Amino acid sequence: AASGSALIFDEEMSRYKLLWTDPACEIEVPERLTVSYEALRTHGLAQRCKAVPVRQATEQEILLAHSEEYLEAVKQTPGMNVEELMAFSKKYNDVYFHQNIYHCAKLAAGATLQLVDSVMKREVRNGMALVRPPGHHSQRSAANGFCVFNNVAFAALYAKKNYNLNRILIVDWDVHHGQGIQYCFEEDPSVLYFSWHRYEHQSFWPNLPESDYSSVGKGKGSGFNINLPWNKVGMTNSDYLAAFFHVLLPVAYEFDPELVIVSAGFDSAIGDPEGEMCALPEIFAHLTHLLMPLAAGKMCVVLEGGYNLTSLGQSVCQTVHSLLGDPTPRISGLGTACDSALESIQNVRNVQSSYWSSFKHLAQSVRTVVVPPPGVELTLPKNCQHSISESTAKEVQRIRDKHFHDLTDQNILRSLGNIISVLDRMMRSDEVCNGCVVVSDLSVSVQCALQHALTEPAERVLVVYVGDGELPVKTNDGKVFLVQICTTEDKCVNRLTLCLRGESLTAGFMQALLGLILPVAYEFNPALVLGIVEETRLMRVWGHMTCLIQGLARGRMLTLLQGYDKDLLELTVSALSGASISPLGPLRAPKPEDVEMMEKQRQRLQERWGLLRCTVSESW
Ligand SMILES: NCCCNCCCCCS
Ligand SMILES: [K+]
Ligand SMILES: [K+]
Ligand SMILES: [Zn+2]
Repeated sequence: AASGSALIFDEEMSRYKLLWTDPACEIEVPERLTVSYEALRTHGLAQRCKAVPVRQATEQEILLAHSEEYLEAVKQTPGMNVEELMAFSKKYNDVYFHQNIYHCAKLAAGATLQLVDSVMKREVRNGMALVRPPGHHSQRSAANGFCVFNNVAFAALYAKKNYNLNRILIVDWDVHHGQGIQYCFEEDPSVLYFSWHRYEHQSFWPNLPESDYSSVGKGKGSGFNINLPWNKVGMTNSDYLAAFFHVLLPVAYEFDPELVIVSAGFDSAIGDPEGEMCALPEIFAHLTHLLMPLAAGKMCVVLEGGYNLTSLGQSVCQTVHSLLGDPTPRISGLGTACDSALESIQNVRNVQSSYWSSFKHLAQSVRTVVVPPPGVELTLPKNCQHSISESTAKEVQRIRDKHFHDLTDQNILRSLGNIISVLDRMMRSDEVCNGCVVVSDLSVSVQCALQHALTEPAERVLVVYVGDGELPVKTNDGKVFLVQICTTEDKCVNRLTLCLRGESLTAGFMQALLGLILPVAYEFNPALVLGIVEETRLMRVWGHMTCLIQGLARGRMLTLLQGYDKDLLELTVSALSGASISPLGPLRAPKPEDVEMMEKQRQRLQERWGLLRCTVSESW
């Protein structure tokens, strides 16, 4: 039922600055906050979001994650002169205090809870809070690393207390380790913390052994703290995505969180003087989009770091773009992760394998267009449409006399005539985005759709098809890759066929969609995705599938549904229109026959498609 997307911001949080000379903190300036809002203003996104107002956080909300002794210590800072403030900040590591910092810290906190209420009250689908100071480094009784109060921690405790939540996912994609978040929920299994961060074998700030993949949680919460330590700088987009596909996304879907909260730090981006990574701002449109099908979209993004005033604004806009459902930009040049990345991904997978057994190994403004059958009318969301013109049918009959001399079924040449002009509408006219047509028979509809697609032009076409038997698709020339889910052996590299027989069919389809299907497709970088579903059901996953694949081809997907299914066609096109995606509940474990099936496919393909690799290669 939820609709919009909240943007909480207030220029008041830019009214505090570092005063004395301090090389540690000089990177943390008020312009971080104004540059990123005026960047949202320029690109026309800030205006597109419900502007929830900032509030102060009550002292009983602050005591949720801090001690009265440290609350009172901070509470006295507004009365101090700079002789007294630079003495109070020396008591902590890499943090500075201002006359207004306590006031703004309460705003940064309350602005987060404002966002939590907005999302959880179904008032908005998701949202982001542009706040200052950051949060993830502050602890129960200490300010640390530009942070005063742990904003993201408040949101989790707050949503737990005031909404009776059992499963919250915190994703900290800032490039520093949020130790205050890990400390807070260390023994807590209801808040699943994930943090990737620049480690350099403990050489980088905050220089903690708890930031390592060693630490997984104390007591009854063990397995709900996940640290991915980057041990070398210069991480590429492929490094960030392989981390999602192979540790974060598999854990998040079998965790099935009821609310996703993000520590959005953009010092993890290229050009940041502190992160020294190489991920482009576009990657955050995908890190955001890959997380949308969790918690039915209820996602609360909260700003942390990001210190290149140029590179900061660009990545903030890529994030809000995907929150509003705008098409995610294609990512080219993707490949295998770097060797150290594969090292730490392999290490963290192993330690956590005793808690998530999906990690075990054998010992060694119109968006969508629908075309239902004629005479069928249906109720559709506010970004959909229906059907042919003279110049379209001219080619449709041309195609007939050349390749289909013996086919006179007026139902099917309406199948093909629509297929052509929806593709003409998607690629050529650039008006509509996605599409779904219900076709009569496939051998003619699939062949017609694919061949007309390459001449749009479509440099590369990813084809996802569920059902048994081969199709009329030539997969040899390298301009088309085929994913098939059926009930068969495999030979060439540009294909991938899966057969899972079962009650865990929805659990295996996910562990194979994140483990295999997504990493291939992202490296493949198509211009168009072609979905095909034959009449031969089990649709708990199609919504998630049809949603996560739209990270490719800049969203442009066409679906061929054979045989009208009221509840199926309703499921596909709402995933295409961008609606919230229904959770699966917690994902159970797949069968050993099916995971042994999967690793046989990974090792068979990971040489051409390096994004499949989740362990570092054994040199010959
Ligand atoms: N060059 C000195 C930086 C000290 N480390 C501060 C950590 C700030 C991260 C907040 S996201
Ligand atoms: K982090
Ligand atoms: K935890
Ligand atoms: Zn940071």
